[PDB]
Amino acid sequence: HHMFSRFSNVVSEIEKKYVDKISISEIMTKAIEGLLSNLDAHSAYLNEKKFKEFQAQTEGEFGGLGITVGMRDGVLTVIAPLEGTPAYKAGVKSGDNILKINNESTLSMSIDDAINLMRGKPKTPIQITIVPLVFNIIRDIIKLPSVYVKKIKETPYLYVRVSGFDKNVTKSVLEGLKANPKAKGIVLDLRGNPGGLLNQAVGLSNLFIKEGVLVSQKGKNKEESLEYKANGRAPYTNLPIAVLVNGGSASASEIVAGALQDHKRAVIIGEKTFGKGSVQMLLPVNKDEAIKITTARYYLPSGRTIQAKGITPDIVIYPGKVPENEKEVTPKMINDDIQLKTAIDSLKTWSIVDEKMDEK
Amino acid sequence: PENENKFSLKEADLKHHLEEVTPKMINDDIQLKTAIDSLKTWSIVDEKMD
Amino acid sequence: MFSRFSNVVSEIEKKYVDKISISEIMTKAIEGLLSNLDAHSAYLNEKKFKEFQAQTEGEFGGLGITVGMRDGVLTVIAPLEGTPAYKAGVKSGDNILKINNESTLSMSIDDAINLMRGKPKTPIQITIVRKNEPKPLVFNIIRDIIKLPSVYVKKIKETPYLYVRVSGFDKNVTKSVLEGLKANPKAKGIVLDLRGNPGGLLNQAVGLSNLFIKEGVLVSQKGKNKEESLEYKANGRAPYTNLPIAVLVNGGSASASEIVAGALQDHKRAVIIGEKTFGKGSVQMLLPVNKDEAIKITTARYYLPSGRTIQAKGITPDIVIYPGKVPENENKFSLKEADLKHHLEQEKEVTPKMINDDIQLKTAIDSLKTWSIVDEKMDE
Repeated sequence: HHMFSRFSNVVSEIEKKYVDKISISEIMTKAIEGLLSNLDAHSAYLNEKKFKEFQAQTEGEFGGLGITVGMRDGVLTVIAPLEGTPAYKAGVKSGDNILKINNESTLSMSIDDAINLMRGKPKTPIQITIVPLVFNIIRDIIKLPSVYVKKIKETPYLYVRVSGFDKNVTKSVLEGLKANPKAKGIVLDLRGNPGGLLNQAVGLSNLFIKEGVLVSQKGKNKEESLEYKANGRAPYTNLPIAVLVNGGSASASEIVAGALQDHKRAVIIGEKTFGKGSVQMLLPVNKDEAIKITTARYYLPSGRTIQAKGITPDIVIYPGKVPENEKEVTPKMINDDIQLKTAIDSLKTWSIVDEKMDEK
Repeated sequence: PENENKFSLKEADLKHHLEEVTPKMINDDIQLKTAIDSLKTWSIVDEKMD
Repeated sequence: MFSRFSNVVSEIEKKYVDKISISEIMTKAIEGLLSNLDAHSAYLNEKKFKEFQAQTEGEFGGLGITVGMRDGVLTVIAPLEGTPAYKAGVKSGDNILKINNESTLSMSIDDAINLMRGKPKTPIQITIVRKNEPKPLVFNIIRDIIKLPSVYVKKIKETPYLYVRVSGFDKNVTKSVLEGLKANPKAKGIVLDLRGNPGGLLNQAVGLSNLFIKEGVLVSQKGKNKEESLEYKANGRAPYTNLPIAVLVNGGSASASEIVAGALQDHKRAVIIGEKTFGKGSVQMLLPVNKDEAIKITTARYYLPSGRTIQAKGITPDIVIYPGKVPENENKFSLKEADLKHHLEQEKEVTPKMINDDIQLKTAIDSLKTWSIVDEKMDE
């Protein structure tokens, strides 16, 4: 049909007068990648690689080598081998310089290339040469700990770290809270957490809130207007919660922090967040490719929007080391994190205030 | 700790994004700031207890 | 014949958070396609096509920054000599991060220049990143009229040679060079300094080259279409055809500055001294596409007389010399015959202090000294 005429005319002029040759398949992918990137800040066309990368971030698995790697000391260096992974089982160690992966030198290549060489299907052979020691290892499915909880030394409180909203967040938190039945408070650390699945943000907040709306969505008029209310089966309604957020906290991390803030269920500590106030949905197009679209705007229980504003925490602090002079969170770790110290001290105050109430 | 040390990225500056005790006294007394932050937590707890 | 565009438009039209007309989608697809096609591309709607000689202004002032994109980010090619940005301390290769308060993360080089243009009496803030610096630098610069003598000619003291500085190809260069050469008829060599010169009008690159090259192609323009490819040949009207020339270029030399440098180099007409240039060598053109709409896309790129391309590669100098001060002003109480027992007795300008701060300039003069010796040997 004769719509899309204004776009087809531009494609014809590019075909006819552009400096290079380029194909229509190259033109149309550029236009599809271009149009999605020009609708919103967060809508995009996911290539076959990037649609699998998204699915890795959702499952908590990626079948790689089992190392955290970076370009520290100007060369590829093993930051840390992950426990139970092939690289840990083979004896690769932190600080080792990755000199060659298979037989290819890693010097002139980017970390984005090294990821592609090291990652792959599980039970596939891979060799790496490091400084030279040579390791022959089979690739395997790596589990990424989306949530881990560890007790804070010499205090009754518990540190709950949620690195990202994977399919395991609400269960890993709930099982971690059950594993510490005598904890008097949790530090929910959502710093640098880019967000994730909406189902887990609602799930994690519903674990703590017994009554009320958790988040609302609007995308067309105000008729669908989906609203998530608490199911009333929240076990941990009274326990003190201190939430850590920063400029890397976005999307699902701000829904949890915003819901706890609006219900005054927790104290928000840190610095103002990224301010993503939209809900993305991806609908697969090809057998291995998908389209990601901004589908709605999410509103906090008070009805206030967070879009482009972010969450202003109840207690602003910014990072730093604590002043001092004359498997657990040790006081040496707290002394390097003024934000973690501030979060623990708010639990100390909360624990005192509720003891003023248990008196007569 | 410093008021910030970041020219960091927010959605407020992305492409196509949908749209007598002064602070000078408190910022030199981390002891005073910690005391105020404890009142901020107290007033939140005694508001949850509605 | 690609249906997957319609599949994407169909899902956008019903799944997007806001309702947008198909017209809005088509503009965002055209604007998006050009954004992923070329870094010099732009979409001109009905207004900006009609208004292509002012940013809705009658004032015309700017900073003096030539903007380009390398390493996938907006980089300063070179600040013009004597412009407010040059005086403010903006340096070549600086990556521009914010303009006023607007981030440049996904901004086109044609959008950035329009933010920099403005009234010649008003402040503007830019935030840039520099390689060895810890934090981004914030520059508060006030716009001004950019016009200033692009060319000056200075005699080099105690040498027959003269220093010709071309700050930019700014409409005045070929005349200002020819007049300076006419004003110094007793010279024997030119140090043609095109360092930090981000280019300008092609008419001055071809014009300045015609003063020195008698015959042959100066530069060629060639694209996909084998017709309409143009090559600019030199006139027989070249005066200074024999005179020694040493050309200085660096990472700030681009566009017309690389055309003149590459043409003189490929014709073995001059010696190129300094360091590898920026590499801007393409010509964009405006194409009317729809009813009073236009698109700006690169239609051809520049090719040297040797057939080499300018775009991603640039000019490699014949003599590579990174900047620095001349090493020693002697450093010895050494022994000679002059101070030996019972020895047999004996029967405006460019100052040496300026040359001793610039080995690049010294290399250019020393390259002319070798030029003049060969011309004495071959004249016998």
